[PDB]
Amino acid sequence: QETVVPSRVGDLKFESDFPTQETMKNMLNEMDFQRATQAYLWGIPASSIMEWLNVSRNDFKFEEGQMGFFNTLKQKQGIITANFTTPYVIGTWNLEKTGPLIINLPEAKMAGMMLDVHQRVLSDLSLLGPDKGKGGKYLIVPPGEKYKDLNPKGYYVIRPKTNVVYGGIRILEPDVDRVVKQVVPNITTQPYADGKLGRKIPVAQVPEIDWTHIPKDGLEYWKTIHQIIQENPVEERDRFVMAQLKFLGIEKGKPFNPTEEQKKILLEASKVGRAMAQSNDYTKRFTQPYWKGTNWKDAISVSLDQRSENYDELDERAAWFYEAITVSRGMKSTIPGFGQRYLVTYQDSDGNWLSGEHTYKLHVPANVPASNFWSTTVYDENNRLMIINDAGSPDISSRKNLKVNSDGSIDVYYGPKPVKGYENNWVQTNPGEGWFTYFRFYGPTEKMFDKSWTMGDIELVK
Amino acid sequence: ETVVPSRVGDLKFESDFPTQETMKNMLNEMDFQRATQAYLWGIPASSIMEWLNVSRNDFKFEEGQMGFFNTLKQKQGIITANFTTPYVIGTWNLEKTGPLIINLPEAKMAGMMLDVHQRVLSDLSLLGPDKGKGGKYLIVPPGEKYKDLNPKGYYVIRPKTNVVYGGIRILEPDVDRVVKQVVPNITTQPYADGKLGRKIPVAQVPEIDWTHIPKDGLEYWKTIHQIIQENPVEERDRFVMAQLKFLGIEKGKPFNPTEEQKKILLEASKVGRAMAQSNDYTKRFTQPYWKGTNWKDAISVSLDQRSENYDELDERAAWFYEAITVSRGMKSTIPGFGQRYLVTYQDSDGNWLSGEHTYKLHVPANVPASNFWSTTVYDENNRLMIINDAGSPDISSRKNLKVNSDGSIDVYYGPKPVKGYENNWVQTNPGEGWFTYFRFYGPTEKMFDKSWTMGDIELV
Ligand SMILES: [Mg+2]
Ligand SMILES: [Mg+2]
Ligand SMILES: [Mg+2]
Ligand SMILES: [Mg+2]
Repeated sequence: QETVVPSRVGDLKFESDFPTQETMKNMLNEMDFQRATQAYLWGIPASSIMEWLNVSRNDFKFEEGQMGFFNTLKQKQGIITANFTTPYVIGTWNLEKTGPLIINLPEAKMAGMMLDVHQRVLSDLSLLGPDKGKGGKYLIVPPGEKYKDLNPKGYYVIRPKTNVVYGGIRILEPDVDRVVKQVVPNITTQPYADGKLGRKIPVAQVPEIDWTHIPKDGLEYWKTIHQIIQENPVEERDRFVMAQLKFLGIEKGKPFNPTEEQKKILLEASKVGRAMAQSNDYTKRFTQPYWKGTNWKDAISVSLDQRSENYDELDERAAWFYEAITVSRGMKSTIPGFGQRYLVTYQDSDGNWLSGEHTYKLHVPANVPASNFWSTTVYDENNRLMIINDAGSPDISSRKNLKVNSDGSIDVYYGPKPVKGYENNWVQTNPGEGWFTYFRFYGPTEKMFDKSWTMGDIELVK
Repeated sequence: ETVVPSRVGDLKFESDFPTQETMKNMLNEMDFQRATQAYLWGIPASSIMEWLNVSRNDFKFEEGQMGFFNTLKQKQGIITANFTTPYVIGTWNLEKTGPLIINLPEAKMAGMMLDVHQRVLSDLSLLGPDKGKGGKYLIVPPGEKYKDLNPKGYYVIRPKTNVVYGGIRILEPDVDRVVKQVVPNITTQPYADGKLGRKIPVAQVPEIDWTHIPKDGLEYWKTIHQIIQENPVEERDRFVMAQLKFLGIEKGKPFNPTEEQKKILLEASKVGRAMAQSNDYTKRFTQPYWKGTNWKDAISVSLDQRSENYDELDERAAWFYEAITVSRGMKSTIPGFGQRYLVTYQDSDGNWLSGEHTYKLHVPANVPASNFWSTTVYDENNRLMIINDAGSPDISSRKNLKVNSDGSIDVYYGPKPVKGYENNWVQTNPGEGWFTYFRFYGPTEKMFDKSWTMGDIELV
């Protein structure tokens, strides 16, 4: 006898209890689809790091294991939600190709970290790191069992659980030009084999070309997921995800040459997945508003090792790493005057999404709870990069700008430019909505304690 | 506003930002997809947890007590069970019993030690460490408290979860005699820091209707939640836990779903089951055992569910959706030892086996089995031994069959018996789909090398 069962995915048809042939084909297509779609979210963090490594080796063409200097707007433009204040020193490499690598870090006041491909923190660097700003030598060891017994004396031995690692550093001193010329030249990476040191690799300077490490879309996304899997070992927590991608044509040790049917499912997974990433990130259902009555929320909810008590933070890391890159102890600092804190808002005081054609205003109260500096940077929602405007000015930082008499500071966001507020203006873009992070570099007590707070952005012109 | 159509509905955006409605729909579809995939993930553990719930609340045996299953009524509730070898099975939660010893006598048995997800911890008896000579197995809880417990004289088993399973089968043809000798000498016994508790004898299964098969709708989710509570969280399952969180399922918290969560879970159970059937019956991860036939070796999963670069999520869900337990021995390549299982759900025409029709299976002479062979009919819906008016769900070589001149045997399946073949007949129910397992107890080299082969089930 036949029987039909309606469902969210369509009518399920059975013949003599067994599913019909067509229903099985459909279900296996639905299963592969759902699996690919959820894998999309699972892959957000690694996609970012992998795509950065591709740019480094293929576009910038830096030596495998070589660091890069990012400072100018054109250099930083490709970095997801980067700031346009602190000089960056960044590098990504595959430990399997480089072998044990050393990171000779100079004595200076920097903020940084060591990350694995999925962006878990292996160690902070400089001030809030083992060296405490005094400098030191960090040996990064490949997860290969070969190097299991590698523990050389005189180094901060770091052992990532994957091959594709990442290192990032920031110059915190306001005398940018002076410090870079004093610290960067001394920052270097260096091979280490058996018991002999190799040639030191200097920090190269990033070229002036169009680029970005943001996760790609369509099938490009899967090709890179496939790449992530090929360059790294398979970790226990990811064994089921691997099982779920198998029939989509993605497997470790096998080329990615998907069939048409696999492509069709994958294209859909990328589309629906992207929408879900947006949804999970802007909703941020696992956290709450930093300040009641506002849409401001601490942007970083993920743990350093991505471990909660009974689960690994798939959603928390999916949200934060969808719009940003890296995390560290400092980035979640509760130490007065050290590290940084990040608050984000995607809407105005009416809960409406911020769009580049309207005029907005953010009232920054006096005595901002920050020791080094504070800033507001605008990013485009679509790419989550510093919005490219006519002015060539992505943000506003504690610098040369109009300051109210009560010591408050008003920031304006709009297409054109408010009169008298030319120093405190942010040029948006017609119907190209955006958002922004309010950076706290060297956050004090009143920011942690919620003694000092701000309101959401208010709409001005229609 | 922009709109992008998709396989899950039209996606709407306001200035690039997803609309409020779209975000809600995405989170909803996200939870649905996750719960649907978790359903498949939990197939194995569900079968065992449900059995332990029956042992505790329906049979009401002690936590840690074994059960004797032998009559059709006793085994009826066991997923794809045989009606040939007496069973001695039990399931318990180590955290509740504490270290538990399995006092195994000397005998020709086939059994295993499984964890909640049905990974093999060890084989028992003949193909096990005691080699049929008998012995004592000490199953230790995963807690860090007993992390050093390693007393001499026992076979120390270290499960990774709390809910474990123990199964044994009497292989001897003299069932009435061997049962009386062996089962009375089988017991489980608590071990607490050196001292032994009282021995727990095997209890006969009460005459009542039961089944450990996974439940449907929200009943399945309540049990998945229970599995979570009763066992620690393992690394490989950390993301499944993350995905279940917003559906109202977390360890350490009660299961009290919101109206919205229940709607998602019900659909997930419905779509998850259909996917379970599809994954199982299609078996795209394997192929026919004998070329040109629908027969396939029913077991593809590895003892520890570990393949080279992934854990066998699909192979696990396929075989455990239609069966229970695994061991080195149901995958034996050792001649005359262990068992092997072949399955078919379709006739030679590729059509689903349905009870309203009459079929015939031609079993060649010299079946490659040193102990016995059989064909058991199971219903597709519950995957339990077929319930017919005849009270006979199978045909085994132990029975009184009408052998052929050349020694071959003709088995018939139908709602009505075939002229002079009642002894080689298994009654089926019209309109009800069925499938069958062909068991090889004591498989010979002719089975492994494919030298001996059998055709598909013919219609009419
Ligand atoms: Mg930054
Ligand atoms: Mg930092
Ligand atoms: Mg059996
Ligand atoms: Mg066995």
